[PDB]
Amino acid sequence: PNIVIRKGELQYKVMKKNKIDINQLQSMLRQAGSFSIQEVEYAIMETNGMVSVLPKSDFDKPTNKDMQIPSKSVSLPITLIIDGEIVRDNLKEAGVDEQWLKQEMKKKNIDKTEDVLFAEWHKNKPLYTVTYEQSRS
Amino acid sequence: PNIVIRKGELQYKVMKKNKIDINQLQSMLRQAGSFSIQEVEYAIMETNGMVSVLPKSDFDKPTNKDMQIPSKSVSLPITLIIDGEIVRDNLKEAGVDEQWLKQEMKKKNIDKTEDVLFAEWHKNKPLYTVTYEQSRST
Amino acid sequence: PNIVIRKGELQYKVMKKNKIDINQLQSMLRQAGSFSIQEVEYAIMETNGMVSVLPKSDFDKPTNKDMQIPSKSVSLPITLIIDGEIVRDNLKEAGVDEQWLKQEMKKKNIDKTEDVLFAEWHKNKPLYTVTYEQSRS
Amino acid sequence: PNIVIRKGELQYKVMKKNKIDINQLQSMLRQAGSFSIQEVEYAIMETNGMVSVLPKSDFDKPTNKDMQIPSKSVSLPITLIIDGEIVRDNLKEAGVDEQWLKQEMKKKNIDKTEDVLFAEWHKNKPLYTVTYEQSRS
Repeated sequence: PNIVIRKGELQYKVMKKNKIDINQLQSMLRQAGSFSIQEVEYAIMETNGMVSVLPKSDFDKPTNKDMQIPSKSVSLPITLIIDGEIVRDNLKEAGVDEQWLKQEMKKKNIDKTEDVLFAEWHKNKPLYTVTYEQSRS
Repeated sequence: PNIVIRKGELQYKVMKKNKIDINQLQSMLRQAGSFSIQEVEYAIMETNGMVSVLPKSDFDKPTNKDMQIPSKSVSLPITLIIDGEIVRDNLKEAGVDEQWLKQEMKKKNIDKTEDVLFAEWHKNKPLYTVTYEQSRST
Repeated sequence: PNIVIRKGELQYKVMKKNKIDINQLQSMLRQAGSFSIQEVEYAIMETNGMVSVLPKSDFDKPTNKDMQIPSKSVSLPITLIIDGEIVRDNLKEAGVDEQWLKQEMKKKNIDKTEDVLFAEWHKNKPLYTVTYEQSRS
Repeated sequence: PNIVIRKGELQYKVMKKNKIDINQLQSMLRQAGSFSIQEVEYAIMETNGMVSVLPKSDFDKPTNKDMQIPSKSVSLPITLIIDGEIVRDNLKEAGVDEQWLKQEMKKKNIDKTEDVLFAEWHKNKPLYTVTYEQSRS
């Protein structure tokens, strides 16, 4: 992983060696969001021949910390039911069981668990369900 | 879908199986915007070969809800006229007729619809027209 | 342009016709940064197989207008010098001339026009130069 | 590198030259985040068939400068231990030594350097260290 721009400075030695000129690098930067080399702090040529860009502070976008937004819960959703069939492994991974499903089926007026095309569990959300009815609509 | 980073931890067992080392993963995370493993809550090795990154809260970017921005209408534009010809089904999608177009043509000094290279309808925007004369003017 | 999610709703007839099931869609959405289908208002299967994603308002990112930042000028920079030689076409497109260039080279202690490896113009701004010197230091 | 949209205006002569129609351009813009042509100030048809997009001021995302977040420091992490073996060059680049390393080991309750699968030095963070024992968990 060679560094083609270090601390805002074009590194001509490794550009030659990695066989990329200016026109090519400029084009690779624009596909990553940086429209001039003046806005770039770090640029790294990768294995697959892609460029990774760390923009200079002033041109970067603000993170959650920078805007003092309180640290929030970040979690993946879990697919409980797919195509009318309950997914086995995903029940215990979400720490739920078939009792919880049927209680939540009745909470949204659903009759069997094969009436449901798709259902997903999210930590900070109600249970999401797409019925076979809802999918013709 | 194999999880190569779970709750901030390198899953070394799934990295051996999928044949990706540390230096490959870091490169892959860089391409998705994360410049250190320490900034990643979740990384998912997709079946097409790429990784998908969920960053830790502190290194993610604020959403509209986080900045208490009001819920906007989110909708797609619809092409009404393309290459001089009015599109059939796209008028109905817009909830609009050929009557409405000619009134809006007169709103931008346009005689016929065949003087129009491109016309686009959007829910929260005035109608957008590019004439054939505008195509050559630029 | 196939609309695979419309107004938050999974369009099951369109997915089946385009030969993508729920796990594949999810994976494609994640590549576009959306980690759950509940966070998506529109998803569009492009002709080259990629999925374009419009997040629901609350999960999308603030624009400049949303943050009530006043409109600023947006302008592409133009490369005027590459590898010692001044590009002829890029001079008359940006607006400037060689009279302007050589005056600007005098501003930064540059002697001849062949001393410069890279120079870019930005609007009404101070000209950016990278001399052959700086490249190896 | 061809400019297909300049100052919000489609360049139809350039589009016909490059053999791209409206539909094809729109799809390209959608993959770059732009969901209408009206939100684009500049679009650049790039050498490898991708499009680069500068959105109009109102539709672009705010930078740190726009938000008056002060200039924070931008840097890359440096890996110090990988697969049990300490990287030679990486200690010198980070401005530390095995003297500093082994004192950091005792701060994190690890005895020898071979117990560590991965360790990275970040300029504005405490030393990251992943032992085999929490590799096993």
